[PDB]
Amino acid sequence: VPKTSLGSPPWPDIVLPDPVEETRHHAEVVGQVNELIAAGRYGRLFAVVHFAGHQWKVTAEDLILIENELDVACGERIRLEKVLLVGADNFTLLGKPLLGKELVRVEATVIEKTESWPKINMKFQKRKNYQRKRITVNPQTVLRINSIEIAPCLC
Amino acid sequence: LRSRVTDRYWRVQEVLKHARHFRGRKNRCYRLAVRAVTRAFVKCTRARRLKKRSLRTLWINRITAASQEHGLKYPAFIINLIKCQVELNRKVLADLAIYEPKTFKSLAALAKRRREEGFAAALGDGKEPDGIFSRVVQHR
Amino acid sequence: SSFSKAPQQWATFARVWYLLDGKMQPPGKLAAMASVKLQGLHKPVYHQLSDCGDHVVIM
Ligand SMILES: [Mg+2]
Ligand SMILES: [Mg+2]
Repeated sequence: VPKTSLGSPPWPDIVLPDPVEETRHHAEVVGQVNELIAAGRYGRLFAVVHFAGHQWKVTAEDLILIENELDVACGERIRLEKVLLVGADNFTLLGKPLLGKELVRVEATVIEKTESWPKINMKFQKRKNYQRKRITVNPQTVLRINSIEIAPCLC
Repeated sequence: LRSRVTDRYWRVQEVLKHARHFRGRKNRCYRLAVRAVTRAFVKCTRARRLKKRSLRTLWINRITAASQEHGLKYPAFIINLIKCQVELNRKVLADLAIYEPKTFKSLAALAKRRREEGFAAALGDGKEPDGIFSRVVQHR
Repeated sequence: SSFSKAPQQWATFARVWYLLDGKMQPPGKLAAMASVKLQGLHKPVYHQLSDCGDHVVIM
């Protein structure tokens, strides 16, 4: 097997660590990040949330506009549950494909209940004499996001 | 009993409301106005449909560029992110690509890792080893 | 990460000169990447209506 431009597969060789060393290394790394959470060294967190059929990027003091009516009194404090991502300058927690409740918590307040600005929808047809004009008004809900807290427990 | 239409003024006003910013004679003459306004609304509603594919195109491009920076192509990145059971929007993904470059390079490292794990698994020709990122979690 | 507003703005949209050596390259494969970098399609901040795109020097 001499070297010809073909006989050698065109890509870098794959170096894959042993599962044992990886289990140790993981236990250790998770341990360390865990020490950062316990310490309180995370400056500001941002989260990726799944709400009302969309995904969002959320941080404390921020604002989002949800496209349908929720049944909540105005000013109540909601706790969002399905959480995809959590991240901070030094570290990031990734859910498969969801983050466990005990690990992280994100609490928002509903600010505004509104009807959306009129959306003009009109179908038309060439010389069939067909027009249909309809104006749409959509109930909307604005959320202030208050807090993202992250608990020490990670194993 | 002869009747005439007294309020014709507001009838015209209602279609000229929408016609003010057009160029030329469409913003005055009621005919030209009526037609150009119907055109305008039709394209309004078609645009509603388009702008979802436009935004998604934009996102895919930004994900492609962000992925290229770390030396990984778009299909590789997306597939492997999925095979790791991480479900993220292309919207959320492109936003991570811009406003959190660190996290995003973390993701690209993850995907690349998972992929090499794949090549090694499939070329290895044995059923036993589960790459640490190849395990599949069933929810409880 | 903490910059004033005007300098953050400036840093993000900076035009960056690229050099690309040509000798013995198929002119098509050259123009492929030359075009990508020209158009701004390597920048995650890219948009069609932004002026962003970078110089390209082919030698
Ligand atoms: Mg009379
Ligand atoms: Mg639809």
